[PDB]
Amino acid sequence: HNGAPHHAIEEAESLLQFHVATYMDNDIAGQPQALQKSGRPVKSIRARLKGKEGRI
Amino acid sequence: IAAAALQANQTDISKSHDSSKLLWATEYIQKKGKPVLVNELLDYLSMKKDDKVIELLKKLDRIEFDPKKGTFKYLSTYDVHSPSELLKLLRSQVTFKGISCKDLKDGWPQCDETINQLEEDSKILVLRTKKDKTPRYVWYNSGGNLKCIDEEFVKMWENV
Amino acid sequence: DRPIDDIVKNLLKFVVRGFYGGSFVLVLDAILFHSVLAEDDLKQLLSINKTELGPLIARLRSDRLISIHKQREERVYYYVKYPHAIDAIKWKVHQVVQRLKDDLDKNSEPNGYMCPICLTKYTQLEAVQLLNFDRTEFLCSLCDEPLVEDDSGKKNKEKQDKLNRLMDQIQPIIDSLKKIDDSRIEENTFEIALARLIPPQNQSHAAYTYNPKKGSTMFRPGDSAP
Amino acid sequence: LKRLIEYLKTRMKVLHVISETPKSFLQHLKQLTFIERKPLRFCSERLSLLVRTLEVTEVEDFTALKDIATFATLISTYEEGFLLIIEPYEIENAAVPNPIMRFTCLDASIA
Amino acid sequence: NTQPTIRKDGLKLVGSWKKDRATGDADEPELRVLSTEEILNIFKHISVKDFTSLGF
Amino acid sequence: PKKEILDYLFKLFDEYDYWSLKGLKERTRQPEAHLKECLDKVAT
Repeated sequence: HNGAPHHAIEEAESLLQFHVATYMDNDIAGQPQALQKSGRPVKSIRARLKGKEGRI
Repeated sequence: IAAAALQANQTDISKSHDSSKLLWATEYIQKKGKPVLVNELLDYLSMKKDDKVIELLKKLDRIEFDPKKGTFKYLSTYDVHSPSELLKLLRSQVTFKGISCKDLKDGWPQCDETINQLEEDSKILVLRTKKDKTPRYVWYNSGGNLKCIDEEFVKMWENV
Repeated sequence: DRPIDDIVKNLLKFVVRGFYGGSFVLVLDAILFHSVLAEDDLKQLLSINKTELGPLIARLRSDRLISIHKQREERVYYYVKYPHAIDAIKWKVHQVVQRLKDDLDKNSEPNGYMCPICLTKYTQLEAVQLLNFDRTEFLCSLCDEPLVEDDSGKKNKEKQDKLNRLMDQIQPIIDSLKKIDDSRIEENTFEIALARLIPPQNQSHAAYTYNPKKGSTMFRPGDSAP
Repeated sequence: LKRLIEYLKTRMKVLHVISETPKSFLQHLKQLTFIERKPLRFCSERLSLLVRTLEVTEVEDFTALKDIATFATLISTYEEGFLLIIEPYEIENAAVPNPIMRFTCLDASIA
Repeated sequence: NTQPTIRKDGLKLVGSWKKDRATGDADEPELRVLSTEEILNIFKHISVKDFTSLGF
Repeated sequence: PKKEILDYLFKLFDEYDYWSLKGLKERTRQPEAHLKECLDKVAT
């Protein structure tokens, strides 16, 4: 909305795509890991619904 | 006693550099709005004949030499002291470069005031600061009304 | 050039003059008085900051008005696509007309009712079943509190008056659109605006030349026609 | 004369080719400003007398106004058999379009 | 027009329009980020029978 | 000390064209606000 210098905006929208993807699942091809504090990784939906009492 | 101290501290104008004498002469010219004769100079600095100082003063752009009587006067950049002249200058703008108000204060001591009433008249295109409404680089009002439509209608066009 | 094109220029001018901020007015007046601009020359001419330049350029993107140009001599240039601007204005005025007409049609109908506790909107037909056992107050399902009628039925004439006054203001724009429909729609290019180059400065480092590379085989969005 | 030059400047900055009558030019003149045909005829005499009285012998800056007074007395005397042409291209094959107003003598029997 | 050669990369997509339309072979591709807006619009411009063919 | 330092700074630009503002400090060793006003009247 304000003055975009056309460098931060691209990496920022990439960060939006990154976080919605990470919330969507965190078992992606491992270029990121994307945890949240503390050291335990943030547990996403494939982790919620995987094998071994993953909800199913 | 104060006059004695001033006379003791009165430095002779035969300085190390002539530029100090020139600056004092331009200060004394600027502080008087009227043209002044050569005798004012000869009384001001200890210099009598038409010297290199007087010749370079004649060659100076801000100083008008008078073939009539020898009156020397300051020359301002903006020769506008009326809103009509200001509007005609704004109409005669060949480029859209803004024009400063400090050199309009040169020549016209109450010029920012008239700028304020003409902006109140919607006669200009002003640029103003946010610390205060500041007379700055301005442009001719080729527009319609500056204060045209009210803020609620503006806000609902923003909603649009 | 075309007197109808001059009418278009004055039309855009009046649109920004009466319907946008003074900074927008100055920017668009500068770029019509002159031609396509490098940002540095404009910053020289207005003695402004990129922080101030930002939101203006952003909102002019948002209304689909200024056609930017990017080419290296990288040098930033700005112009306006005429059919893009015309159709954007056309969609804007049609959306204004339809939105204000439907808002006026809704606001001509009476209010409904307001519950001060839960602070929510209610309608008259929804309040038909909100009558209590004795038809005295309009009972609330949650708060068990009386419902009081809103103040928008007298806003019917206010929306009507706003529509009529805005229609009177845009009536020169409507007439200009009529004359445009009489005339022929023409499409701008960066090079077309280059053909009408009005020199702002004398030391512009960004050369105002359109110089595509050999084998410029790309078709780019916002830069081609069907 | 200064506001006449103002009118000439604001009529100078046209965009396309216009071929108007002296009558049309005078009518737009009286519409915009308040400059009249008889002063436009008398301007040449007025300027000549002003130069003679003023003793301004360095007329190097002053020689151009002869053209304006010439054109004004011409167009304020002649209206038929003559046309005023206005073009945006003083040089058609130029880097920048210099505009131009052109006057046309159409009948050679007059002189 | 051509279809650019599309390389999967990270969390986005790029394409290189070879497109070879000059007098020579003109092998000169531009690597431009595939904007989700343009994929969305070009998807919005597909036929329903093309959806049926494409199993949508 | 307005008048003397004006001739002194006239010597300084005569000594070197782009004289340092930090180097201007020791050549004056005077009030800098007085120095800042005097610098603005002639050059940079």
